[PDB]
Amino acid sequence: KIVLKSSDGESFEVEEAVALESQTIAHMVEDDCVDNGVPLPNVTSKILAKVIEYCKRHVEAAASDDDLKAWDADFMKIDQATLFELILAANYLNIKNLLDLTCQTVADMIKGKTPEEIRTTFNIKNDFTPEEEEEVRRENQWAFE
Amino acid sequence: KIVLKSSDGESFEVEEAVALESQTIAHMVEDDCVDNGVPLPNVTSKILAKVIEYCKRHVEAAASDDDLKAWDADFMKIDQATLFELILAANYLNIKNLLDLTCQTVADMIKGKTPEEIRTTFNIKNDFTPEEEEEVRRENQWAFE
Amino acid sequence: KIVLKSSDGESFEVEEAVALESQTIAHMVEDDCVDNGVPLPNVTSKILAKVIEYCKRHVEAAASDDDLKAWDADFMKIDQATLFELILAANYLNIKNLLDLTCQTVADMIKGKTPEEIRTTFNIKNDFTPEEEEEVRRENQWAFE
Amino acid sequence: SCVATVDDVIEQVMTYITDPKDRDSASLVCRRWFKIDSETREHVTMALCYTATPDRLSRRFPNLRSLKLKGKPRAAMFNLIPENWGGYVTPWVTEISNNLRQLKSVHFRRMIVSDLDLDRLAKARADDLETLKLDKCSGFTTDGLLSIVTHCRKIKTLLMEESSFSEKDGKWLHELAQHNTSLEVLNFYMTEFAKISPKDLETIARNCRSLVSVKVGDFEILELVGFFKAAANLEEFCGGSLNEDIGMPEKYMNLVFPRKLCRLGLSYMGPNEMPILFPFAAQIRKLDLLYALLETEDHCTLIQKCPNLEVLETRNVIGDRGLEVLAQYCKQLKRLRIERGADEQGMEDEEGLVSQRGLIALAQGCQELEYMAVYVSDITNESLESIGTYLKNLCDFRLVLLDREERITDLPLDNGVRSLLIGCKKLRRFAFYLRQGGLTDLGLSYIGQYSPNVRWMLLGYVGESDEGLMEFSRGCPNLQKLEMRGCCFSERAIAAAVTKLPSLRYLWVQGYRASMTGQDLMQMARPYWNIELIPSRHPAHILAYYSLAGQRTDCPTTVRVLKEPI
Amino acid sequence: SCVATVDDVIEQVMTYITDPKDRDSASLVCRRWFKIDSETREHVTMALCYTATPDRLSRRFPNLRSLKLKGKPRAAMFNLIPENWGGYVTPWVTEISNNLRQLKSVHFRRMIVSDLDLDRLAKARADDLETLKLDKCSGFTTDGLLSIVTHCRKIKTLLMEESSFSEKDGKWLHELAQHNTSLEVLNFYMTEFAKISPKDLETIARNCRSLVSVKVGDFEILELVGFFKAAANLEEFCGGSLNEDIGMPEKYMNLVFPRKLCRLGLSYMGPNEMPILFPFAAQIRKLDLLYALLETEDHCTLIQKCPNLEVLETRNVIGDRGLEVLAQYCKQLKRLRIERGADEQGMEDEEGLVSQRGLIALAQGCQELEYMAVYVSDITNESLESIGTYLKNLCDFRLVLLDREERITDLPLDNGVRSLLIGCKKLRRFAFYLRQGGLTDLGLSYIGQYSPNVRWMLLGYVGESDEGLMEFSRGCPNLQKLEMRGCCFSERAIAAAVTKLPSLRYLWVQGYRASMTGQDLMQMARPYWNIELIPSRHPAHILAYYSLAGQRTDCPTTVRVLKEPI
Amino acid sequence: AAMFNLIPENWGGYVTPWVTEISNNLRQLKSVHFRRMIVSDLDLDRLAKARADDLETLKLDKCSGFTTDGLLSIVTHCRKIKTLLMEESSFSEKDGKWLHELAQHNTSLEVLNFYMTEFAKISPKDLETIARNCRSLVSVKVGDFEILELVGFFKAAANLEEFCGGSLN
Amino acid sequence: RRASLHRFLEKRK
Amino acid sequence: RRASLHRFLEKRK
Ligand SMILES: CC[C@@H]1C[C@@H]2C(=O)CC[C@@H]2[C@@H](C(=O)N[C@@]2(C(=O)O)C[C@@H]2CC)C1
Ligand SMILES: CC[C@@H]1C[C@@H]2C(=O)CC[C@@H]2[C@@H](C(=O)N[C@@]2(C(=O)O)C[C@@H]2CC)C1
Repeated sequence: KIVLKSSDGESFEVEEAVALESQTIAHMVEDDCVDNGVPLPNVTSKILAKVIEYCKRHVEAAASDDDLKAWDADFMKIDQATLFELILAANYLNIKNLLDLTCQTVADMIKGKTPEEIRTTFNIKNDFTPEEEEEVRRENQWAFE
Repeated sequence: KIVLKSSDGESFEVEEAVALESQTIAHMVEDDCVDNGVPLPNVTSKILAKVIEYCKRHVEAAASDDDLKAWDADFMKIDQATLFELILAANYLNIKNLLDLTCQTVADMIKGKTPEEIRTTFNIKNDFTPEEEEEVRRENQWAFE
Repeated sequence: KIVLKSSDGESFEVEEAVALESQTIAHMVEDDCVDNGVPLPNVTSKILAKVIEYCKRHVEAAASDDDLKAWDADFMKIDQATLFELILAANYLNIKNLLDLTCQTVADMIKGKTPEEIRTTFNIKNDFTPEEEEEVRRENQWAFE
Repeated sequence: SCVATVDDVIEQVMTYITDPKDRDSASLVCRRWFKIDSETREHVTMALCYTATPDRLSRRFPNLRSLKLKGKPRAAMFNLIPENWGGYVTPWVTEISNNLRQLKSVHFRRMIVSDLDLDRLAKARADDLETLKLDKCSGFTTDGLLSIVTHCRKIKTLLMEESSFSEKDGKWLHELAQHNTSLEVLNFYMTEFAKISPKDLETIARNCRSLVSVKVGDFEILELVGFFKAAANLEEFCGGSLNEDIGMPEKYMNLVFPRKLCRLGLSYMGPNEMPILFPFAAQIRKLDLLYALLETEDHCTLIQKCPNLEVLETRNVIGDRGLEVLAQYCKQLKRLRIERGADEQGMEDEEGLVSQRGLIALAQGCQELEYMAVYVSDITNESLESIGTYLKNLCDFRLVLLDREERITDLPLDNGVRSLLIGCKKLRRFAFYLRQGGLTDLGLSYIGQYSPNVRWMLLGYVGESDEGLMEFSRGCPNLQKLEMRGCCFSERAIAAAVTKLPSLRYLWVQGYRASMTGQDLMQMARPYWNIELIPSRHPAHILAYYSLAGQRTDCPTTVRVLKEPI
Repeated sequence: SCVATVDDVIEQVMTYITDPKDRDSASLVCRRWFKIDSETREHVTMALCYTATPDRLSRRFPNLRSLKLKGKPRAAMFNLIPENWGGYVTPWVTEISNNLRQLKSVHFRRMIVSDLDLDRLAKARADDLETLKLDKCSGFTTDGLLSIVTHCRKIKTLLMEESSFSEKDGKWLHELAQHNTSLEVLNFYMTEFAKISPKDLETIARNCRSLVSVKVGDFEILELVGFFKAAANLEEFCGGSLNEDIGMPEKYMNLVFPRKLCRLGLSYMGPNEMPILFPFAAQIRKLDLLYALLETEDHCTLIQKCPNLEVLETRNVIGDRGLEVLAQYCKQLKRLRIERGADEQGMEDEEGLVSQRGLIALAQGCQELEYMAVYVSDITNESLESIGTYLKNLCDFRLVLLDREERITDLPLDNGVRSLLIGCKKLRRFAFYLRQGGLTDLGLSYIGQYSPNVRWMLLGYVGESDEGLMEFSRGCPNLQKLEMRGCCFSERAIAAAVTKLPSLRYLWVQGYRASMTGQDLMQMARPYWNIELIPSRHPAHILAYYSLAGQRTDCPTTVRVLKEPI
Repeated sequence: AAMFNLIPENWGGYVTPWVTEISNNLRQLKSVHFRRMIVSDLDLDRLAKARADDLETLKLDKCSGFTTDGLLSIVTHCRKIKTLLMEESSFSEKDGKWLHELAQHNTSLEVLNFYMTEFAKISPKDLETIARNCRSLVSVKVGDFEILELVGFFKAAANLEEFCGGSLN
Repeated sequence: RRASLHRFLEKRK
Repeated sequence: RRASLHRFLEKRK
């Protein structure tokens, strides 16, 4: 049992093999700061909660796939701002399943869309001068890839 | 009564008007984060202690000067590394009284010393090319001030 | 449940996680040839049987070591020609376990023996010209290692 | 802490977008995404080296890990393009030296590569060069090969397939044998090497634990016996020479093939040596009988033993009979290529013709087919119809009808092409090469009308008049590269169809109603559009493509660049 | 499928044979095993660089990952060998450049290494050099260090212990601080650096998460306070300088030592700073008081707090009293070395002598000892007897009796050596260095008679006449390397004993009944047997060793190579 | 004072920052004379490669810190050396190939000077061959070569104006 | 007439 | 007279 202290003074009681999904929390039981609980003040407590939920479930692949892509897909039914905070968080800790999952989830939103549809569904202002856009478009279609 | 959470999980029980010496802690009772105590993770707990001690005493200028320059002077009988951390701390919070005292204390160490004596008592490597040192010395003695 | 077809037309009913010990049979559920059972015509049926027996037992480290080095040691009480066929088999599939134990078992036969004792207990004809043997012997004893 | 934006996370996410067409879009959403794509793009392919300067490439994508350049037009693979036409790799290797400091893999395809340019590549990239592919290139020698194998000590994959170079010695292979440990794939499949030693090859196998694929020249297979025992992890082997002599009736029969070999093709293999494959035929997923000396009967008997075959390449000797066999034994078949055989003295035998019979058989049996390319001796509208009805998810379909036969069952193929294009709606590449009567202007328009996903097309002897080219031209929403030979169309019609085609960026045409005038092609002069003529020294060729670079500096004398009024 | 042979499997198995002595055998079973060993051998040590050419090394073992060469004879560590004697690393680094393309680790021990030769190593091996050990080398400068730390960006272990070089600047350390991430062990333990910045060392700690061991020069320990906080994973630390001033009575006392530190030695540590160790003394498994300023009393008080101590190195100040302490508190002791102290003005104190009392106490307490090396002020046959009875599995035992004392209790040590050699039958290394009366020809024959496992021996002032050498010479079945100094034996006796010794491949002798003739040593002239003389410019030295290479090209003027009739 | 064993060997005089400056910014240098300086093999390998055929003259004059590897480096990369001097220098002599290298390829040598130096591994044959190839050879100063071994050398050095050294035994 | 098979159709005969 | 302690026995005094 390990204690994780969120970025707003919020202790979290979590199991051994759950907190170890994060190689950032694992490489921190060598020089064990665990004496005062692992201080990770970059994760919102709301987010850290969601991170632990994910790790909890995946470690329960002890009893050994089909129902996971189901829980995973349902776990990602969240809003953008929260998706992004998960990515940042998976990177901050070191959860390849999750960073590889949040990042992939954002990437899945881009895949197949056109440049307009992309900045539509992310609210991004097209700041290209028309010459720049044209050059990039020509490069992409006449020359590279 | 307000709670100040130091940069190593260390709650501090402090009076109203004491924590208000810091305009950083005062501008933080508007959007009152006080719900979970004021989170200030840039002050060592050892330092925060010393800051509160200073504020405690100065607020007791309610009973209304001579004995203050005395406590102040005695308060500053600390080591360099600790003086500097107080300056950084007074700046981090916003205690104008305290910055004018730590900064002045460091400045009093410089006053009267020669350039060699200065980098001696601060361990600073003289990185001037001899031409640069000469120009600056000439400017200082022949031209300006 | 997956079907493995041995190198003499011999179907083998084997569990999911058992057949997956072989990364050669695992990388073969992508392009799933499993439609007609995995065709592996380089393993004798006698041998494939022995391979599955080994995998069966190791997968039952679900219920979680001491008794394994026992079964392992007892599993290796076989003849040379059969030991060798197992190695070729572990390499043909891709069972790294079936390997750190069998190979180590063969290496344990070499360890400590002299060059004569080695080819004695493996029946190998010393085909060195006497100059070659001499050079190698000199290198080994005067120069290297 | 404020609301986290995509911007706080896009540097990270971009590296999970892998598809070249999604990178394309991403790079266009705004200046920042453009920059992140620019600094993280790992692989770039240039379909035509002359399309941009190397400066432009390395400015856009400074951190390429992997590059692939093509030079000469596809036509060059059929001796239609002058040897000196172009495709010089050298400005690209100097740019790699100076500015693509991250490059670990280079694939040159149909380019001129000299010894100087590979000595430069070797020295500049050294231990970082993990893969080099000289793919149908020319212009170098064994000194060049020696140079890269002594300076690039960690090469994982080295390829020379179908390249022409001067062979002065065998030390390049020997140099690999002596120091290389990391080789995974080694490929000199279609090449004349007379001075390399099979011993060296054997020693490479002994030293390269990850050696997975090797393709080779005319080595006597018997000389490779040691090689095969040592190549424990070998999965692919093509080449060698099976030379039977009546003297040893069982010359072979005792081959130890690596236990994993599942992708193979033994050159010159006859019916007498064929059986050495039977012991593991169940395992074979790729077969290359392209250079095999076996007859239509023998094909059926081997095909029959390979239930898990997903790729087959072969000559037309396979026959209708062979296709019928393939039709029900190999249900998993994904790619089939039927090259054309010895077409002089009878079709190799009196079954070595494939026709409607085989095609329609194939369509019904191998419904998983993604790639089908076939030189056919006779077709019917019915066979195209069945292709279209049964094998959806065909991605690349090519049909050429041989000129041997006098009477072709039913010729105008309009209604067949039409149902083919309608049913195989995943089609991205399409080649259709016939004889004059083959397709009418109505059918030509059908091809343009029903091929919304087709990026490349080679059209054979299609249409009857300019009407057809023009009708065709109002379609093909996504046609990027168009190759036509043996068509009647006039200069102005070609010009006008290029103008109508929304996506066209490459045009190669041989045979067309010319005019010494020249000046009719001009009616397609756009900015950035380079038109090159290879004069009638074979009938005049037209090569035209978009380029950000302007007209190539390096044209031969045989190639005339067309510019405004002479 | 036929009966599987060992041959179908030996390539795979060979890589599980790790023991150098088993590889040795395996390489000799037949041509094939020889070849597989040749291509798979990962580490090779050469105990004497002049024993083979680098060409030979890289022909036999082209894929070495790890190399270790020794040069100058051990005697060099005692200022007995001329500086210019040999041990030039340079032909080896040129061989590594060209032919040991796999090398990731180099350890040079007692060799001459120049800046040129390390610039070449750095550039040749670059990012692949994971570990470099300049171990008691000379001949380079900080330019060479800078060169390897800028080109070898991934160095995991970098060592310079006891090397001599010219220090021009501190940039090499700064260059590590700025760009190195991978450092695991950094060792400049016994070295004069006056231009490197403790700030740079601290920043290395902050950047190298796997930093486990660091040994250092005369840095003020107080200046390393930041370093220690940052070195979270530090398990070993030696060096630094503890400089007390009466001004700060508690100068130290506030040291944060990494919580894992368990192998350490603080230089100049006195009794007043000693206590900073108490807080975690239970944890200490290795102690290096070799350069400590503490007295025999203080040793006992510290030793006493270190129950888990398995390695202790110290000067003889430890005293008999200290040995007694060590005898029952530290039962797990595996290795003990008692160097000789300041032996001019009284033994540092009136307890700073170790004797039969300490030895016999030690033999009874620390029965797990594998390595014991001791400069003793007085012995008795009885103490040798107890070593032999109690501490079996001693592998390496070295005893030198100081020359300070006039009377030694009982001197002829024959019966003690005899039971010592008989009880410790695991002994591979043995040194016995006395005074003239110390051992008789009878005892000398005992050493040769009862040391079947001894590979190396350094013999001090043993024997009385040639009778002893010759009797000795009929034993020592496994003696490879023999070092004798201060012995009476004549040239012909030396020559004759060499002839008798089955295993001898290295001989160093100082002090012997010479003869300007020279020609008596000649009676051991074998093929491949190199004899070298270092003339009496100290008494004449004889160095002789087997070599496949022939006589060294690179002898100084101070060294004369002996060849047949002058 | 260093010429009289009064100055510590490690005092200073390291030539290396100067050769790196020569590499980068004195691109016209054809002659270098170092006097009482510390010269390493690295720094002469850099000099040789940086200046190569342009180095007409090198004088290592009472210098220390190098070896025959350095010498070899400069005589193989500086193929046009006119004047090469090592008088009174101390270095480590591992071999004689530097002199042999000159003998085999050098044509331009005018002055060659290792007057006050211990060389035990160089061959008088090589010196003779240099004399035979270097028509402009005007001055040579040498170590303890037996004068009799230089008889060939003297016949071949037609233009020789200066000779110092040798050994008359 | 592919350039790889034109080389073979003649090395055959 | 070891070369590591000869350096120390003098840095001591
Ligand atoms: C100038 C164009 C060439 C024209 C060439 C010609 O003479 C006939 C085809 C050949 C051509 C060709 O590519 N044939 C195919 C193939 O993949 O090789 C597509 C056909 C195979 C099914 C192209
Ligand atoms: C060639 C002999 C030298 C001679 C040196 C001399 O003066 C006596 C010993 C020393 C010798 C020696 O090896 N001493 C020991 C040690 O490991 O350093 C073994 C002794 C330690 C107890 C080396």
